Amino acid sequence: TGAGTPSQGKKNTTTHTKCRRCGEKSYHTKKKVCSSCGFGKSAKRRDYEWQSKAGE
Amino acid sequence: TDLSAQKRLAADVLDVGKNRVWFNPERQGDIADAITREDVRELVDEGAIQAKDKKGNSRGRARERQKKRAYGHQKGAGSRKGKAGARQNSKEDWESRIRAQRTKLRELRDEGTLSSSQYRDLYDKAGGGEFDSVADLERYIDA
Amino acid sequence: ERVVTIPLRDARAEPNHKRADKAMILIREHLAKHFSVDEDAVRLDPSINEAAWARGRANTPSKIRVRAARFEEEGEAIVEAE
Amino acid sequence: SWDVIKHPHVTEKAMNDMDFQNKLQFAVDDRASKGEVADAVEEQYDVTVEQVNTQNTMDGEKKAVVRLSEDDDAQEVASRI
Amino acid sequence: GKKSKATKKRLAKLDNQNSRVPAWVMLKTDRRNHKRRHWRRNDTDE
RNA sequence: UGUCCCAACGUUGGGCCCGGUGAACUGUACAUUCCAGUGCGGAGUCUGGAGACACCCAGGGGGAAGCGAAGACCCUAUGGA
RNA sequence: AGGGAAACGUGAUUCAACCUGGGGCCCAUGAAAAGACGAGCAUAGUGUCCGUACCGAGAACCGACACAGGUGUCCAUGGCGGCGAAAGCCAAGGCCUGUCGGGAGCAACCAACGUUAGGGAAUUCGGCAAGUUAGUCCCGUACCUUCGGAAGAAGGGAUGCC
RNA sequence: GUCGGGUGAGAACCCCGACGGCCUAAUGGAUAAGGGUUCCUCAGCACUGCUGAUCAGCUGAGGGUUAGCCGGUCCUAAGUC
RNA sequence: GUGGAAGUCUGUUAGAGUUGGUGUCCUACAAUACCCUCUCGUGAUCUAUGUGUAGGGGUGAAAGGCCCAUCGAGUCCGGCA
RNA sequence: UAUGCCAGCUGGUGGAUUGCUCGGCUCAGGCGCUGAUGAAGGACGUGCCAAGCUGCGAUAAGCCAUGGGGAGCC
Ligand SMILES: [Cl-]
Ligand SMILES: [Cl-]
Ligand SMILES: [Mg+2]
Ligand SMILES: [Mg+2]
Ligand SMILES: [Mg+2]
Ligand SMILES: [Mg+2]
Ligand SMILES: [Mg+2]
Ligand SMILES: [Mg+2]
Ligand SMILES: [Mg+2]
Ligand SMILES: [Mg+2]
Ligand SMILES: [Mg+2]
Ligand SMILES: [Mg+2]
Ligand SMILES: [Mg+2]
Ligand SMILES: [Mg+2]
Ligand SMILES: [Mg+2]
Ligand SMILES: [Mg+2]
Ligand code: NA
Ligand code: NA
Ligand code: NA
Ligand code: NA
Ligand code: NA
Ligand code: NA
Ligand code: NA
Ligand code: NA
Ligand code: NA
Ligand code: NA
Ligand code: NA
Ligand SMILES: [Sr+2]
Ligand SMILES: [Sr+2]
Ligand SMILES: [Sr+2]
Ligand SMILES: [Sr+2]
Ligand SMILES: [Sr+2]
Ligand SMILES: [Sr+2]
Ligand SMILES: [Sr+2]
Ligand SMILES: [Sr+2]
Ligand SMILES: [Sr+2]
Ligand SMILES: [Sr+2]
Ligand SMILES: [Sr+2]
Ligand SMILES: [Sr+2]
Ligand SMILES: [Sr+2]
Ligand SMILES: [Sr+2]
Ligand SMILES: [Sr+2]
Ligand SMILES: [Sr+2]
Ligand SMILES: [Sr+2]
Ligand SMILES: [Sr+2]
Ligand SMILES: [Sr+2]
Ligand SMILES: [Sr+2]
Ligand SMILES: [Sr+2]
Ligand SMILES: [Sr+2]
Ligand SMILES: [Sr+2]
Ligand SMILES: [Sr+2]
Ligand SMILES: [Sr+2]
Ligand SMILES: [Sr+2]
Ligand SMILES: [Sr+2]
Ligand SMILES: [Sr+2]
Repeated sequence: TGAGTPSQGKKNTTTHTKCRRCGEKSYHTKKKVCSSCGFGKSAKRRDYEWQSKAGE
Repeated sequence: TDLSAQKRLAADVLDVGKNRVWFNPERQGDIADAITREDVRELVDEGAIQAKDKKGNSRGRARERQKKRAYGHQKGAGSRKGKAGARQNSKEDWESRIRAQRTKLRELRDEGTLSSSQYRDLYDKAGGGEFDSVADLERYIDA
Repeated sequence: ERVVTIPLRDARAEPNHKRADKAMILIREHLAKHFSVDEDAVRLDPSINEAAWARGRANTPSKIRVRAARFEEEGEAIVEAE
Repeated sequence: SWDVIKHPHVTEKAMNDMDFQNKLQFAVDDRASKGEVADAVEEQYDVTVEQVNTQNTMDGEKKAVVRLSEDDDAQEVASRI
Repeated sequence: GKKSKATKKRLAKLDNQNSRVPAWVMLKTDRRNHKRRHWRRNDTDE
């Protein structure tokens, strides 16, 4: 069984969903954590300096 | 004219598979005007829409064959496919035999012909597979 | 109008699982020729259709007697079994 | 403050319910309960509500099918709006 | 699947948005919905 | 026992012709070549001869050191893992 | 009551479901909790909130596609067949959308495949490929063996219909 | 698939009948996930559809999912916060 | 004779797998597909869903296998021009 | 003279060029905190017809007062 096309047919699990806090489809319904804004993980909003060029 | 929708409604009103409903060739125009289930029932009573009959497989050839086999024919070596134990379950056959032999022995006892002790000796022999059948048992009882 | 005998052996040139189809073509071509009319103007009564497909799509009869009439302002023919 | 009854739901299916089952159909606030729908209707048209069936629609609204008592006539009630 | 009431509201909105730009807007602006979606060719969120 | 001697005939789908639909690979230029030679020693294009009226259809692929991949082998880098 | 144009059956066999027992196995021991029963009856009232369409696949899902792939459950008792939930044929039901057609005894060549005299592995690294054998019953069965096996060894005979 | 016929400006492939076929653990019936209106009706053929199209999962416009007793909702499992 | 054990045998039952053809395909139906043959099919079995283990870390009946077409150290962005 | 070569002509295709600028880029001066009295952000609504943007919030492209403004506006 190839890792490619044939293995793609087994994918019918819902993980990432519309996030209550930020509105992005990043709320992982299994972990109950938003990979985009951090909801469910932290009160503070998920943010990182590497999201932009260092001097900008 | 396109009557596929009507075909679906007719199948439901006639309670039959769609492939069995017949629409009169000369009335496509009227049927095409049929919108409601009521319009369909109407055309059904007129006979413009009817249900073709479903077939059932004939069993005549099977019956003759069944008779031959019930009489013991058509079961020679060349007509068998399964193993012997598959054609007749052996444990099942032993259950048939042993039960027949025990019923026999039980009737002879209550009837008086056999004393509990004679009955016992025969019952344990039967259980040990001493008799091929009831007749075999009777023939034995007669010394 | 007259009765004609159509030979269908040329249907053997077509693959065997489709002889019936070819037969219906040879019939239209034979009539159109012999009644001097366009193939588009030849009408085959379903009776002829059932005759050629009697034994299924792969078994056409070697010949077939057909009764055809010729007429009208544009010139056309109508055929059927016999 | 949100109201209960939004507006009459007028469609062929609604008309039939009104002509054959003495039922009225309404678009109502999706937060309204079957009971709150019953009250609102009795207090807006002065009639007797017998049963209420609801459905959250694919249009984002809640639809209510309100059956009136035999003492009332849906056809006439709806005819005054 | 099984849709919650909120999921339903969102699907409903997406359906509504998926409509043509009214004819009169054409005239008024003297001459296209860029958010037109197809159930099959596209994929909504969630 | 068609693997072979040794190949034959046949069947179905293609292939071929017609309607419709309709891509891609590839393209420095020129280009009808062949035999020799020459040249960075493995040339359709240089030299000498030979041959060569233009275009088109089908074919099996001899050549374009054919197309497809900045050689995997080998070495080199005061390269990496 | 309903349903049926009508009749609007009766017995039987084999018996999925479902019910209830007996036996055997473990250096393996085969959930928990809410709840229910225990604990009667009449009448009346209340029972809100959310889901509910459709596809479920050789076009509705995932695979960039209306993709020959992938993707769970139940229908496991429709008829003949036979050991059979096997083959083959046929119902109920579904379909002609595993979606471009027209024409040429329709050439070469290719993919799948049928039949080949005599020789019979000479072919090839190699019997690769293809073929040979075949179901069931009876007879019969070697070396060897950890005594289980080897074994369907091998070899021989039978097989329809009435 | 074929012969007739229906509709239409237009019909090999949209519909009717007949004849001929295909599918039987599936090409039939009910569904889980997932999709999200793809469901039904009317009107359409510029787009989408391996050709055509009057057809459609396509385009325009409307319509459709009704529960004390079917799920959820309640309980706790591995385990999570 | 009974009994009915077995990481027991046959078996395209379901289901799981893949020895050979070095067949077909190789701008594919398909970025691992198709056909025939072949192996397993009461158990160290197969399978759905839920759930846990995370990057010098997992997971591994061990092939440097697998951890979303990527693994002798995933992916994303940043360091970074 | 067919297939065809080179250059041009008329017409396409294409969107270079020229001209234009409701957008950028950079500099300078001013100014500078918000939130449990629920912010910032998001979701969903809200229009006669309304898909997108903007505004607004069930009083939903808006309500009230004062000053400005003015014969138009939506
Ligand atoms: Cl017992
Ligand atoms: Cl449900
Ligand atoms: Mg229509
Ligand atoms: Mg036994
Ligand atoms: Mg055939
Ligand atoms: Mg409800
Ligand atoms: Mg709509
Ligand atoms: Mg080469
Ligand atoms: Mg290199
Ligand atoms: Mg090396
Ligand atoms: Mg190193
Ligand atoms: Mg297809
Ligand atoms: Mg021979
Ligand atoms: Mg040799
Ligand atoms: Mg072999
Ligand atoms: Mg699992
Ligand atoms: Na409304
Ligand atoms: Na989709
Ligand atoms: Na041969
Ligand atoms: Na060549
Ligand atoms: Na049977
Ligand atoms: Na077609
Ligand atoms: Na024993
Ligand atoms: Na293999
Ligand atoms: Na790493
Ligand atoms: Na400031
Ligand atoms: Na708008
Ligand atoms: Sr494996
Ligand atoms: Sr596969
Ligand atoms: Sr899955
Ligand atoms: Sr947390
Ligand atoms: Sr931060
Ligand atoms: Sr709607
Ligand atoms: Sr898709
Ligand atoms: Sr060629
Ligand atoms: Sr029984
Ligand atoms: Sr349903
Ligand atoms: Sr499939
Ligand atoms: Sr049938
Ligand atoms: Sr088509
Ligand atoms: Sr012969
Ligand atoms: Sr040999
Ligand atoms: Sr040899
Ligand atoms: Sr033998
Ligand atoms: Sr099915
Ligand atoms: Sr047209
Ligand atoms: Sr439809
Ligand atoms: Sr076994
Ligand atoms: Sr087996
Ligand atoms: Sr190989
Ligand atoms: Sr082969
Ligand atoms: Sr390959
Ligand atoms: Sr068994
Ligand atoms: Sr991978
Ligand atoms: Sr960088």
